[PDB]
Amino acid sequence: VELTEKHLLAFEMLNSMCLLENYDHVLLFLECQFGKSHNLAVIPFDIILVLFTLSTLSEYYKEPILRANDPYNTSRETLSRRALKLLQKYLAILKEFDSEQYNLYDLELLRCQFFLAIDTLYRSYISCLEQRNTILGNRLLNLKLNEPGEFINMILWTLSNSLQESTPLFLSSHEIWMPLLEILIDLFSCRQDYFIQHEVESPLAVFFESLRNFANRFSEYVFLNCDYKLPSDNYATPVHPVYNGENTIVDTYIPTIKCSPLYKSQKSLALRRKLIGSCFKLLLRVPDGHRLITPRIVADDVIQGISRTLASFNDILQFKKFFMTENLSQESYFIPLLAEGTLSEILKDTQGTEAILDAKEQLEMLH
Amino acid sequence: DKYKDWHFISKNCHYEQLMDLEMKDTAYSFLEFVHLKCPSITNLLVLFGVNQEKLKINYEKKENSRYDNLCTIFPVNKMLKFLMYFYSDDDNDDVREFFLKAFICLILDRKVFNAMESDHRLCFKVLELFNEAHFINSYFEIVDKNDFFLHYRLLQIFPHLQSALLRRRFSTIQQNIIKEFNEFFDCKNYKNLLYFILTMYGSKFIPFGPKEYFKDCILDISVEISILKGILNLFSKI
Repeated sequence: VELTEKHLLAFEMLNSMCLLENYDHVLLFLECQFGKSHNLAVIPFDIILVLFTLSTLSEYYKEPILRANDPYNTSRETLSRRALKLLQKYLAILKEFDSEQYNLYDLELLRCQFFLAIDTLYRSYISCLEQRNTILGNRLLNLKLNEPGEFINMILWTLSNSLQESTPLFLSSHEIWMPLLEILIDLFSCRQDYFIQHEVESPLAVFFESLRNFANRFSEYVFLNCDYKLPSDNYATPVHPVYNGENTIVDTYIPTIKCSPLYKSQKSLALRRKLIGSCFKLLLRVPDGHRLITPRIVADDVIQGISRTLASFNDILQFKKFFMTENLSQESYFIPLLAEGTLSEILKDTQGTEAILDAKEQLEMLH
Repeated sequence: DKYKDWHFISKNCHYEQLMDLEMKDTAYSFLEFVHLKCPSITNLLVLFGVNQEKLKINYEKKENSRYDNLCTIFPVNKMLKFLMYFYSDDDNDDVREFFLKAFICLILDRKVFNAMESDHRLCFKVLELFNEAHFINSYFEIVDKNDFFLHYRLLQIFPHLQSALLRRRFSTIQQNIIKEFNEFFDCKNYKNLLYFILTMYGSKFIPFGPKEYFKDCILDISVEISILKGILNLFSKI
């Protein structure tokens, strides 16, 4: 979908503002026109990438860079906190394609701009990614994830710090990757939807799920720091941070939130349940015929592997927070299948105090 | 200046007591009945370390420019889920006004503002209870002059009530806007002038584009002024 002369000037001005490392105005341009009339100033993909990379340099480990970029800080905020807000705002816009909103063309021009960005994970202007591969120290998101075996360390490195009882580790997965990983998964889960109805192997299948050898390794990778039985001593190698200094706290920054362990478990299990649902997105698409060839997924006994790690747990708090979901409708079609799976495994292996929750969920789903 | 914001929450939040209250709620929400710990909304607030038995910014007392004090805060979603139990839709007005004022004061301070979820659900759900004209008529109790540093913030949280927020402040209405541009440039109140610019620009009164005769003035007034020129150039090139 090509742009018009109205959007070409916007794209060129944005890229020229980014060329001068004036990211404050790049954010203000998009922010100062959100809740106005129906125009929908859409971000170009060469700027969506800069936003994805700006969202990574959080204030917890990079205070001097942020404080030296824009001294005044008129918004009393940071670039990472703002960039994430804009990403979330435009993503929630993208998930609502209505004609009673901004436009039926700008929406389609955004849908193309967000899909031209996740594909890397317009010959009318010189985008500022030709001559720039570093945003204030952080390299990029499409260059740091297209490295050998780096998209999988980015997932296995945030799934183990989501329950951490340490300050820099938990912070990193709370302020950078937990938020960012829910965005990405939210984009692949609609790009895949704009691949099945426009096809006559999917974006979800290749380069996302095939990082990925067996069906049990997936179940051992989803829960990476839970209190399960741990039957495989050969666990994941000690994961290294994506960016240098991510696992370090700066002396000047002082955190102020007191996150109870229940809160950390809730957020962690929410992210893990989201990942499991994204996995089930395409495994329920394979018909009763042959199985897929690319991911080598069975789609019938991978439920057994996950429902085995749930029954063979050791904490009752974490076992509730998995099934005690807030969206009893957004995540259907695989929680009741993981309820009958866990219930039909403690009864067969014990002929405790967990089979009550599964019955409660099975009854709750009776509408 | 540094960290000179409103700072409603003065002391530390009663962690252990809050944690206790945090339990018995997950299964409760999945399947208030428990109100014996804190009976009233004042008790719920003081449990957050909100205030030493206080709801209005006393600017004569310099309440709008406080200090850091390095105080801890409970997760904001938990705060707004606990506060929304003492709602009492079908109740008197003298208690609902206190509820609304407590919500507004504990949405404008830096602690709750710089420690918020990327996706806002509770903030928009709480505001949707009251009336927009009532939320802005029983406005955030800041004086009309310094209404703009905190009005920029209120519009950063809720951006849809900007046209519905300059009416109550200015009451076409552009004559008042242009007159209030003066007495800010007549004085040296540039900061409040900057936030006045950031608050009014983009509305039905001061739209974007090359076309307002502020640029000329600034060009004539010439370190906090530069930012005004840059923002004005940016808004003209839209």
